[PDB]
Amino acid sequence: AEVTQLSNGIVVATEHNPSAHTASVGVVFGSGAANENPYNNGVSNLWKNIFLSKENSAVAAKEGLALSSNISRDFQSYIVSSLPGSTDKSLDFLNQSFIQQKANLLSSSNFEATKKSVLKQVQDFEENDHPNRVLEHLHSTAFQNTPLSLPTRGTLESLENLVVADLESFANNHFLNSNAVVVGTGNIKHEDLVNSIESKNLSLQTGTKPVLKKKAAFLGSEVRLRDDTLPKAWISLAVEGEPVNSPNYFVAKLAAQIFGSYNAFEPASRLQGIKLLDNIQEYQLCDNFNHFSLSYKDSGLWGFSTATRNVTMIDDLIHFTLKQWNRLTISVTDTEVERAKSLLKLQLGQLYESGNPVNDANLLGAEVLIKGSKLSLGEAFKKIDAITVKDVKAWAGKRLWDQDIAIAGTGQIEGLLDYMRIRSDMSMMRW
Amino acid sequence: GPPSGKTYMGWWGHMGGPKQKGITSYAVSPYAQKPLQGIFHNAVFNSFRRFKSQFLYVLIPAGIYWYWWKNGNEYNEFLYSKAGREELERVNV
Ligand SMILES: CCCCCCCCCCCCCCCCCC(=O)O[C@@H](COC(=O)CCCCCCCCCCCCCCC)COP(=O)(O)OC[C@H](O)CO
Repeated sequence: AEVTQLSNGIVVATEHNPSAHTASVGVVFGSGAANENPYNNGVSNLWKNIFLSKENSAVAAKEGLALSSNISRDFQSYIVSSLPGSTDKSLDFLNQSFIQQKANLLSSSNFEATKKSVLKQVQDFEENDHPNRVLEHLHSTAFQNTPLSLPTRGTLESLENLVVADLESFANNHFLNSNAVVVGTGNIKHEDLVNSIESKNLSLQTGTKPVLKKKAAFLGSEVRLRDDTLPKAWISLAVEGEPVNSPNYFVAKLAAQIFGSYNAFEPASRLQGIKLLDNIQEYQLCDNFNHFSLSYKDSGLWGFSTATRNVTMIDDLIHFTLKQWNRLTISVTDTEVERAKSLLKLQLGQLYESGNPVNDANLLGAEVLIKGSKLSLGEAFKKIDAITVKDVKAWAGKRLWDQDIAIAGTGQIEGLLDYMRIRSDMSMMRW
Repeated sequence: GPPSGKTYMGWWGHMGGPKQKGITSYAVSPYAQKPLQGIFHNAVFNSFRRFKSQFLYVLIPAGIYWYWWKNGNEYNEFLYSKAGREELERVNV
């Protein structure tokens, strides 16, 4: 169904859905990990863990309502799921937790307990999770000296530096009325439209969020977390992408979808696709493909992530993918364009209409904060049927033709060509 | 082709160097660098340092061999300038 929005400082947006029967309500803030100086990165995740530390007992014992949160770059949200008849008590808990009282939550001993838990979690992430660590390092090395490269969970020193002063400063400078939007995804229709606009339901700090000076940039770079003890090799690539609210977002998404994903050990994924899959199937080269188009408010990131075990032929693995990108930017067949259209329609329908209201609420908040109104499935399909081979060619001429790239790798990367033999394979052939 | 014999190095991926872990490198995409701005100053400072680290190794041997050649030549003028008539005898006998 269509969404309804209104705004008096606070914005109330609801996506009614009789199909589901788990009403949810939350608050999405427009400031995440992209609006914080590198002095102490780990503040947003610290707040998230604080919200996920002791109020869980309160919500479980008092009534029936489960709460969750997620912060990636600027979609800092605190969603509180519930039953259809318990939205009143859900908003009651939210009100009692985010305006008053706001002092007993920040107890000292609770703060050190949360700090220790977050330190353990970030250490575990650094030690174990390689596929996400390489992407985080790609983010760090793609936006050097800019509040868009610092990691979303911070560094060890950043967590251990500050205690309570900068946390409360962040709360006072980023938990405001200007960039706060409530969400009513679930099985509710109009009570959310009124309960948020109420005398008891107000947000503190009716001021303005501080504005940064240097917005964003992009410069090619390398990072080599070479840990040869690790068995496999994880590498990633990236090219300057496209931010949200641009009339090319779907074109970049389709360009990413054209090549698609691939898993070597899944027989179904081995028996489809495009020419590069056959080229890498002839001689075994890699195991995973993940063509991504990451989009944020300030800038974007369109690239490629993979993991391989045949450490000897990293150069061949990179060379084939770059040659296929060049083939895309020179000549595209219409059958692959049609199959990419169908696959993108399927994947976007799956993502935007999943059965879990939490993801739908997160997407609705991300759209409402920077758009003002959510774009429905039908309009997305209408705008994607107009994608043509000439449009894709023209778009790829500007973005994928002699543009800066950034590579992040770890594991056994001895055979990885440093920067010139990996960049000179774009416009140096018999064009 | 066929495997070789004993070697102290290999090819890319299996060169054979010591195992190491914990080193991070970087790069700044030399397109977006504007590489040289103080090339004359850099050359001046590098030449100054290189000359500073190698004072004697060039000045001393050349000086001593110039002195040796000078000694030989001056002995020659003591002999081979309208003077051999009274010293070639004692040289050769
Ligand atoms: C009787 C002669 C007939 C034609 C001879 C053809 C071969 C010409 C070269 C002769 C030897 C030169 C010595 C160096 C050759 C290797 C050059 C090289 O490696 O450079 C590039 C390769 O250069 C080439 O040779 C590519 C062109 C292939 C040409 C095939 C034969 C064409 C024959 C037509 C005539 C060519 C000669 C014209 C002379 C004016 C590397 O880039 P890449 O694309 O291989 O790297 C990709 C990497 O993995 C990352 O992506």
